[PDB]
Amino acid sequence: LVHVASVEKGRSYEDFQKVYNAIALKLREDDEYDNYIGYGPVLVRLAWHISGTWDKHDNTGGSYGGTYRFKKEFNDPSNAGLQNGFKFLEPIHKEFPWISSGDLFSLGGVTAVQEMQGPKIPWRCGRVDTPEDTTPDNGRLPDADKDAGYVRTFFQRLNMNDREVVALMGAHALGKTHLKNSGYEGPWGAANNVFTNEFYLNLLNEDWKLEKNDANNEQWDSKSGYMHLPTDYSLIQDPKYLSIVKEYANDQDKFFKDFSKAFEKLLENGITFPKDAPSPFIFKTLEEQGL
Ligand code: HEM
Repeated sequence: LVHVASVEKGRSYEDFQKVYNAIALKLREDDEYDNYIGYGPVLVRLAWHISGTWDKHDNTGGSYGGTYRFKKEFNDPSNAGLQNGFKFLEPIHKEFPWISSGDLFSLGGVTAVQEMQGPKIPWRCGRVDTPEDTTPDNGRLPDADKDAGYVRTFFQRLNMNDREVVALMGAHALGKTHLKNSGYEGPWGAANNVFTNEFYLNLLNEDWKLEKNDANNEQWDSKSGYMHLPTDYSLIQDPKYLSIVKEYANDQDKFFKDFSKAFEKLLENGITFPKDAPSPFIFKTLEEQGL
């Protein structure tokens, strides 16, 4: 498969800045979701899940085709709880009917990170909705109950290296696990809707205990009331992952720079951009526009 980026007809930077503004204004407004965490966290998880289906070997899956819109992908067990991010974005799609689903679902993740005080993420437009029979089969997204060798091998299918995996996993300072969605329960840290390097600091500084939860799964619980998954804990059990965790724990700007590069790569995998295509857009925040 080749998937060529095609700009929605007649749209410029200012049109996309309006879809960003509408998502950011509705984040501000619906601040009560999930005990006042807000929709920022589930929106960056939706953007990583519609992107994480990509297979570098045959170019199937990934964000291009917007296939989460179809029943097979939408009802994937690994996607449980993302229906709330969908429902949030749906009024926005009725208001800007011209934007493709992949461009909307992926820009939601970009808007969420930047409005949570994260780094600026360059974003490119051009994904095109593809038909229901291009929807990927369930089972391409990663299990939580596994080790650093599984993690390295999984992210090789999206050709992410070590540094990109550790930077990307830093998004697990956001939001929380919910028993009914994934069989895991608890927050990651204290500031769960502001983007910081907290994930790395907690993994290196907390006294973690392995315990079973009410779903019979194991997780790593700390005295402070925070939790982490076996796959997160992996990043300090592996010596190559561990020196990068340390690096981000000591330098949040280096972490913001590397997360920005790796998250844009994740969102752009499987997509070919012609060089007549516009440069990646850097969107201004509500606060930068005085709105
Ligand atoms: C091996 C990798 C990963 C695994 C196994 C994994 C697994 C999970 C699980 C089990 C949850 C909790 C879902 C729930 O109950 O609601 C979760 C939440 C989350 N994950 Fe990951 N994750 C991985 C990678 C990533 C990456 C690369 C990103 C983003 C760049 C990400 C972003 C998030 C976010 C923001 C949440 C919080 C969602 C919320 O608060 O509702 N994850 N992840």
